[PDB]
Formats: sequence, C-alpha cells, structure tokens
Amino acid sequence: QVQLQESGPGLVKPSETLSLTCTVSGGSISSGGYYWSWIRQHPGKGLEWIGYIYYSGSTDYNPSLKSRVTISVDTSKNQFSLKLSSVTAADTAVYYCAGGSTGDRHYYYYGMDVWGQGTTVTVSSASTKGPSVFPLAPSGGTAALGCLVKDYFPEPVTVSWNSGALTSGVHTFPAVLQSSGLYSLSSVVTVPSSSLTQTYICNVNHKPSNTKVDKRVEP
Amino acid sequence: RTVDLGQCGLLGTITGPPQCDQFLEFSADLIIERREGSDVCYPGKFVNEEALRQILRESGGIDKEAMGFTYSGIRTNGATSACRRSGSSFYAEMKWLLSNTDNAAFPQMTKSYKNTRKSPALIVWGIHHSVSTAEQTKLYGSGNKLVTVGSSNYQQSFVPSPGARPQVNGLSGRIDFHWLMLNPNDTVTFSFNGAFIAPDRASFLRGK
Amino acid sequence: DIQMTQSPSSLSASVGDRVTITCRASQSISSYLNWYQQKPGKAPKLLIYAASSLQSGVPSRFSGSGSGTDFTLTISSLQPEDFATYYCQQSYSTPPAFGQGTKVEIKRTVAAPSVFIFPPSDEQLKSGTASVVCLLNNFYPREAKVQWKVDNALQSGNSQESVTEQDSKDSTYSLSSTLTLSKADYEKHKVYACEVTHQGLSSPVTKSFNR
Ligand SMILES: *[C@@H]1O[C@H](CO)[C@@H](O)[C@H](O)[C@H]1NC(C)=O
Repeated sequence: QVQLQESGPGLVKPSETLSLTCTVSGGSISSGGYYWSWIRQHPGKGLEWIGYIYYSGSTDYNPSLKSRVTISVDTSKNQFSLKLSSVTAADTAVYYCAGGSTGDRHYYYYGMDVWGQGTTVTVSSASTKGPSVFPLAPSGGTAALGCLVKDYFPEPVTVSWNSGALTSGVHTFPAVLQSSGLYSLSSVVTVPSSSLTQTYICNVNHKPSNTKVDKRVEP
Repeated sequence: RTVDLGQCGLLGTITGPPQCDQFLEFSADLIIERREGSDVCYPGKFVNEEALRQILRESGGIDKEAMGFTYSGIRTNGATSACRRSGSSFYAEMKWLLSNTDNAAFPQMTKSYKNTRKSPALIVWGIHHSVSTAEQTKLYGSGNKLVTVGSSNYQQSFVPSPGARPQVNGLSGRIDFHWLMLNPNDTVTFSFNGAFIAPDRASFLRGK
Repeated sequence: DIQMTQSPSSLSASVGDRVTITCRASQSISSYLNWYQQKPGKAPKLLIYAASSLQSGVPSRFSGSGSGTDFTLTISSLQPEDFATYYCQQSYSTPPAFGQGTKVEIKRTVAAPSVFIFPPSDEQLKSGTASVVCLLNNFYPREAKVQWKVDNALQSGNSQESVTEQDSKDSTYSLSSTLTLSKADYEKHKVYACEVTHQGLSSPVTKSFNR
C-alpha cells in the first residue's frame, strides 16, 4: 500500500538548482523493502533514469548527470529528494519518483512497481503568470461547451467539469505555446442540447501561480 | 481472408445491383476488385466514387441495417429492366419512389433516420435525372423537383436535370448516388417531392 | 553499461489484433527485464517483471517472454484502452536502462468529425483580443485540414491548432483550431466561418456565426 507523491516548484531559473521531494506513505522509507529512484521524461522523449537511493543511504547516479545530481533520504520525514544543479532548458521535463520492491532472487527483481504522479519542471527565466478563463458556448441533438484557458506560465493547468462529476465526452486539449511566450488551451465537453437548464462548470487550477478559477457556460 | 468481387463493383455492395446480391454484407480483409466489376444496374455513378472506394478498401466489409422508412400516398416499388432478377427489379438497398399512378401528384415528404449505433452509419441516396421532362412528369408528377439532405454536418440541395444521355444498359436517364458518414446519435433528414432514390438500409463498416 | 534496443518505435493495429513489441539487450541480462505501460500524461505502470511475471491485476492478454538478450511483450487481443507507449527496462545491472519506447496506436474505420464554432466571450473582448475556436470532435483518421474565413476572406497565419491523444474508448481524435485577432480586426467584420476537410466528408463542412 506504498504510495508516492512529488512536490516542489514547477519553475527554475537557468543556472539555478532544481529541488524536488517525494513523500512516501504506507511504508517506512528505510525498512529495506524498497529502493527509491528518480526518473525524468523530456517532452516527446523516453524515460531517463537519474539515480537510485537505497535503505542504507548509498546512491547510484546516471554517469551523465553525476556532476550535478544529489539524491538524499530524510527518514524523519519519510521522504527522499532530488537536487540537480546548474540547470538548462534541457532539464525541462516531467520528473517522476518511483520505488522498487527489493528481492531475494535478485535485488531489483520486481522492477519499479510503485510510481509517483510526476511533476512538471520548466527551466526558464520568464515569470509565473496565472491564466484567464473565458467561456465557450454556441446542429441538432448534441451541443458543445468549453472553457478557454489563456495566457499562463508555466505548465501545467488542470481542468475538471463540475468538480469531476462530468467526465465522459470531455476533451482538454494539449496546451500550445503562443507567439507571446504564454500558454493557452481549451477544454470542451459535448452534452445533450436538451440540457441547455443544467449547469456546466469548468474547474481550472494553476498550481505554480496558486490560481484556481471556476466558470459557467451558456450562449 | 479475401473476397473476389467478380462482376460486383465495390460500390455496388452498398447499393446492391443484382450482380452484388451475394456481397450485400460481405466480410473480408482483402478485397479483390475485377476490371469487369460494375457498380450499377440502372445507368449512373457515385459522384464522389474513388473517395468512397478508398474508405471501403480500408474496411473489413459492411454490415447492413434497416433505416425504417415507411411511406404513404406513393409507390415504393419502382422497377427497371436494367436491374434484372428474372424480371424487372431495382437496387436491393434502395427504393425507387414513384407517384401512386403515372402522372399523379407526388406529395412533399420528409424522412429522418437517427444513427443509434456506436459507429458511424454510411448513408447513400440517389438522384434520378429522367430521360425527359415528359418522363419525369409521368414518374413523379409535373413541376420542379427538389431533394434536400440535412445532418449536423451537411445541408445540400439536389435538383434533377432531365434529358437524354446515350443509352447505357438500355436507358438514357441516369441515377447518381451520394454519400455521407452519419455520426453516432446524429440524424439525417431527407425532404423531397420526387426524383429521389431513397435508402432502405444503412451500412456500417466492419473493422479490417 | 548495458543498453536496450527497443522496436518498433510506433505501431498501429486493429482491435483484436495480436501485437508484439521486442527488446534486445547488449549482453545477457538473465531474466531481469521489465515492461511498463505509459498512457499519455500519466506515470508509467509496471505490467510485467522478471521477463514473464504479470503484475497483479494486469489483464491476461499481456504476456512476456525471453531470457538472456532477446525479449518480447505480446498483447494477444489489442483493446482500445491499450493505446499507450510501452517501455522495456533491464534491472539486471546498475545503471538500469530503458528501451526507447513503442507507441501503440489503434486502427479503426473512418469517422467524420462533428464540427462546432465558438465566438469570443464578451469578457475577452473587454480585454482587447479575440479568440475564435473551431472544434472537430471524434474523428478518424488524424489527418484533417481546417481553414478560417471572415466575410469570405480566407485567413492564414493568425491561427494555431491542437489535437488530443487518441481516445481510450472509441479510438477517435479531437482537434481545436484557434484564430487570434486583436479587438480591432474582430469588430471590423461580421461573419466568421471554419471550413473542415476530412476523409469522412464527401465535401467540406462549414460552421459559422454572425458577430
Ligand atoms: C447516444 O444517446 C443514447 C441515448 O440517450 C445514449 O445511451 C448513448 O450513450 C449516446 N451515445 C453517444 C456517443 O453520445
């Protein structure tokens, strides 16, 4: 019942140091039942292993990053952390924490069976900016509604509809970097047009700017 | 798995001239079309034929479903010697709608079909360009004819253009076919007062 | 260190097809080869460990085989929800190594988009820019052309588009095209239209509104 959760800033200025933390719940971090790991994913790329840390506190690093990577464990907090110094835009990536059950047939027998959610880190000098949310509203039996989530930085934002009640027929599009340096995306949902008498609310959240906004839609 | 269509042209599996009777709901991964294939019995063609052939080539065949159209005040059994089933007949998946008797008034009508399946419905209909104004009046009554076809995607009108074409399969008019892909839960609506070749059944594409 | 060579980079297959993905290690890794599934935007999920042991709950259509250098992941009857990128990973030695990944796409029959158009909001106009949004919903294949017309003037360059990942249930795509104008140009004009070309459409589809 071990579960993992990344935390840390989503924005890091170039040459500065990236720091992330992974909180383990459901088990002790230095019991020796797991080894722990950081892995990242560049946009459109594969999985890149950053390093391991073991219940003893010893580490193994990716030799290409060893000059600027440190992984550590805080047993009092039941957390393990990542520090990556002198970051460039190449270090922009989704960062995952993960763990692997230790084995007796082979120490790494079970692969990485537990994973965090991943957290997006953008290396940029630009400033954090919260989004603006605008409605999208108007053909026979079904109608389309949406929210336009414009001019924010950095990634990501998240959109749910009616607090996660409405789920089928919802499409939240991949954000697009505009020719201004800010992101923008729409989230749309299709619903029976006879319901236009029911309430549709997009729930927009931008964690790097501590911004949360709900918005209704109707022509 | 293959199917050798022989005399049957690939688009004829949708409309059903007699040479396609055994392929009305065919199922195959590779489709062998032959140079001798024909799509038609009464002369004519699909107006956008190669695009639809490409679609059907990437299918695993077709499944047919009744569209449930019923009619009053007209005949639905128009038949032609060009479509022979030991006698005069018509396209298997279509209805040649005619005035109740020759030269009689063909009443204004609307029919609508909603796609209640989880996959898009291939909807085909025909426009009849009679050999003459005289013939159009005998089949459908005098006056201008208009066919409109509507869905959430489309709104188009069709007016027949009567006149004598060269005799093909023995006949000088033409019946040309049109297609749309009706999305799940959408409704196609036909409105017409003659010169309309109505679908009896819709087609659903099999996975390849 | 031990490298993993994964193939192919991409594949498309129909529902019910048998799909095989292969990985080769640069030296023997015994049987310590693991497979993960990563659905878009989500963390990898372990499917198989030790070359052939299924994680609890993983459907039995997933199976793994191999030992030494050559390994295979098989999906016996591909399902729509199996759209994903699949990764192998050797855990024989440190540093571990991941394969480059295989993106698995679902092949399906043609589906034309349902098209919708959205005018700018009154709040966005107050701010001084206008975004007009054309939505293409639930189509296949992915290829499609979208053009804007304003007072029957063809636009270009002032718009960008975004496409969803393949849907997990019906395997379709959805696409947004967004046309951006200053509050200036938008008020200059009345009729805003979006014209869509797609294989499922015999002729183009247009949606429009009056400002
Ligand atoms: C279409 O409508 C029916 C009836 O309300 C519903 O059960 C079905 O889920 C709908 N399908 C889609 C794709 O909207």
